[PDB]
Amino acid sequence: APQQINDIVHRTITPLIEQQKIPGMAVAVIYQGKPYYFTWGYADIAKKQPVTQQTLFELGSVSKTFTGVLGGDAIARGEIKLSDPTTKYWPELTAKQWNGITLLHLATYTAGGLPLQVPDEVKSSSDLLRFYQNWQPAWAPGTQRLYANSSIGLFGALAVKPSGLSFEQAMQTRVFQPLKLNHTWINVPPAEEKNYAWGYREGKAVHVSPGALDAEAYGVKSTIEDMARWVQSNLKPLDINEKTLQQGIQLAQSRYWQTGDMYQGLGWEMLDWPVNPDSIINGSDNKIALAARPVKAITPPTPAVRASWVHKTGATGGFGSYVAFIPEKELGIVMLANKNYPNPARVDAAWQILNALQ
Ligand SMILES: O=C(O)c1ccc2c(c1)C(=O)N([C@H](Cc1ccc(O)cc1)C(=O)O)C2=O
Repeated sequence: APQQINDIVHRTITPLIEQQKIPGMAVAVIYQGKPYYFTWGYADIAKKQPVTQQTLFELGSVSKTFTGVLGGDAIARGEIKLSDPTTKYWPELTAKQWNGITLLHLATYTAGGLPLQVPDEVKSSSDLLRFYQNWQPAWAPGTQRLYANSSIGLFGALAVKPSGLSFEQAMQTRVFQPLKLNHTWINVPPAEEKNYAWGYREGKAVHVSPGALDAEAYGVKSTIEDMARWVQSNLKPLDINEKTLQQGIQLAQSRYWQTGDMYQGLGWEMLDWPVNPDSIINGSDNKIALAARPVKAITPPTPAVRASWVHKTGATGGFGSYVAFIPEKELGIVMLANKNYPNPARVDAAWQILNALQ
């Protein structure tokens, strides 16, 4: 890499790994459109397998960026509308609290207090229906944001219904394949297990467990190469030759709601660039990120703003990830680690690197 990128990356990441006791890490910097890769430590401690550019990490809720783009792509295809009632795609959802709850509300965590987690009890299609039927909103639709797997998870499941495809097939054929993300998976195949890092929680090797709406909310695994390519695609959607996918990416970066200095997209979250690093850093802390916050509707939504800091944190029990990019500067970063360490440490390291190269 250019020495500038090398030095800022290593001088920022080395201390982070030490301070947080991170077993393995991969970083990609996208600088003037081109990716540069960095890796440290172990994908598998016990088997002494190092982190490489081919190592798969659990993205956790960074998966919501894929779900949001896939939803965008369905909109562009004319298959769904964000203004559609939820019941349009799930007529069995007859409980009266659902009146006025649209696909927009589901995608943007504004349905009125859907929970962070789908309960472990919920397994079957009939279990899921019962869960949403029984759910009682704390707030009217479109008044408060409460970050929720159960909200965008349901969005993803419904958004693919008109296509006739499973969520996984839709994602593979409409997002992964066109973008040549050939080492990105909802379900890791046996042939790729050699590359699948272990997550580490309290020193034990762990992988994410199956759960209702897992694929939609937190279930994507990917390499640093594919995630750099994901960032590139979201940095420059006009280079994408598939019309609906290009359009879907733009819709995922539109600003639907504002709370404080942040704007809600589909999966992605955005702030105006230049950002106050204390906003993104402190703002990334859970329970500001996971707290109930009133939202201002952006009527109509602002199309993707180039001068934005666009980002998403994500975790699983054993993994911590972060992606951030600034379209205007052709600049971005992906940080993948096999330990779930605090969001603020991720965003601080990310800002230190991008601010230096900016
Ligand atoms: O191991 C798992 O099963 C697992 C699954 C999904 C998530 C996490 C862990 C996880 O930590 N997040 C956070 C959100 C979250 C934070 C705290 C918490 O207790 C649950 C979820 C995120 O990525 O946004 C998740 O969304």
